[PDB]
Amino acid sequence: SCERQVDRVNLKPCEQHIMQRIQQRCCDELNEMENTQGCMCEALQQIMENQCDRLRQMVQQFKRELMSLPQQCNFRAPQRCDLDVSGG
Amino acid sequence: QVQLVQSGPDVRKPGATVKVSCQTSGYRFTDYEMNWVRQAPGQGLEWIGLINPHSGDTAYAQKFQGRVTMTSDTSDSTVYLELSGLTPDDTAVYYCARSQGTFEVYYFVSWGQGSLVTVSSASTKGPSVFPLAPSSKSGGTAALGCLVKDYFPEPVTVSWNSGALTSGVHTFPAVLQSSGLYSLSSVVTVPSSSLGTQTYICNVNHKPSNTKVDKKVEP
Amino acid sequence: SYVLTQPPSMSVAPGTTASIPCGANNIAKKRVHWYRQKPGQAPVVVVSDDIPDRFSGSKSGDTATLTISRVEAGDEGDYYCQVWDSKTDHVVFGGGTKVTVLRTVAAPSVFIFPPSDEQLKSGTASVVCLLNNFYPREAKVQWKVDNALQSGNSQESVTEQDSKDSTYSLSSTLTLSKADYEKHKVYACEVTHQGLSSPVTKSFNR
Repeated sequence: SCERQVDRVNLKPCEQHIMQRIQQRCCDELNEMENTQGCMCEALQQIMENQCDRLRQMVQQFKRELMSLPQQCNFRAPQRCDLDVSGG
Repeated sequence: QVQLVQSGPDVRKPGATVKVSCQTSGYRFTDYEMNWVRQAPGQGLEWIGLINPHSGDTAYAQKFQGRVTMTSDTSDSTVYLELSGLTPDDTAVYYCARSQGTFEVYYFVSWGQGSLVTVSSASTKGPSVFPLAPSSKSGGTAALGCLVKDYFPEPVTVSWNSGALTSGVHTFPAVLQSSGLYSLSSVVTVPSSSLGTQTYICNVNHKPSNTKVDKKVEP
Repeated sequence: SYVLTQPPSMSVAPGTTASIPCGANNIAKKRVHWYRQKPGQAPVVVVSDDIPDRFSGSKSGDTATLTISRVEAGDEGDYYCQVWDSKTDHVVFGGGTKVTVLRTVAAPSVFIFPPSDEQLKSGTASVVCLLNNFYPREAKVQWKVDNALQSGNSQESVTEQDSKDSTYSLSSTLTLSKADYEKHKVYACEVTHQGLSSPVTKSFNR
């Protein structure tokens, strides 16, 4: 499942990209496993959950770069994905 | 040119299973998710479910869970809808829509032509075409038309002169007769000098029962 | 069960601005897209959430409104608002909103068609009366054979507003057998409309 394989992959190199643009290590970890443009919504959601959860004008900048993360890793961005959960 | 082509109208008995196809071309298949939307003859749009050709994941509506199955074939770039246990309320035109969006944005940009599946236990009956001859002359313009009567089920297409005559055409909605058979009339207004023009043809088409009739109208 | 509520119908004067509400709980947080569906055709998107046109979307607060600047005759049809729910991974469509463009009164162009001789060979005979371009939609058709009013043997259907003329058309068919049609050879159809001072009747004797 998407939530089963999201634990195996170490997304920490991808979380390191915050403020770097505001390397290939993130895409190297992103390929595994069975991420044929699937479960990328869970992976992208996990990055938002780990760093700067919820909505500061800098998480918004981080949101734009996260959406472009699949493009630089030779992947298509998720079609159905909700990065922000207000919870109220 | 994103093109979505669907199957023709289908007539299935109540409690049976219907399969609707949606051919896709002009865009990269398995790159955009596709959705199915049904519309009752007089009601609004109703969303059925979702399919992702790249992954095979299917997202269905809560109402349709357990009765709908969606399959995708990347060899011919097609998306199929399969509704099991047909009830009389299921008679509707079924649309396939291509979805263009990323993350929160999700909308349909290339709707399909639609497939009018009719769930009924009755037998399909072909139409009969009777010309409506015009008169010579108030008497503004010169109206004429065709009359298709005693046909079932609903889907019937009427065109004039193989699409050459599209101005002033009025294909009235079908009305239910006492016998239980649909019947509609299509009319067109043309200039009184009908001698100069060549001919006017009914060009009716009833896909069920394979009834294709081309009838001319003359005084 | 995310419900999107839309007005059942709307009438807008030509040349004015139209506003079609779409109300859900906290719809501003969601993405709202509007589709326009002409009768007998697949719906077409008019505005989407990422050249200027008359159609635009605001999406402020609990309700999202679609604005059509300078309403013209071609803007008639059904408009649908749709969003993608995240809490249930569901695509939901709003109710149909039939938009009708207001028009001046137009007198019907009455036409009467005798039964075809090909149909006369069969057992049934059909007499059709056509009203070409009239506004408003409200119109009553009375079928008279010889001089007695016929009831229960005629049914009528009315088309939607024309894209160009913003007008309606009505056709009333008179179904009779071949022993009724041969008798009472004076066939007349009389109609009354708000654009006509007196009822207009047309007839054929054959």
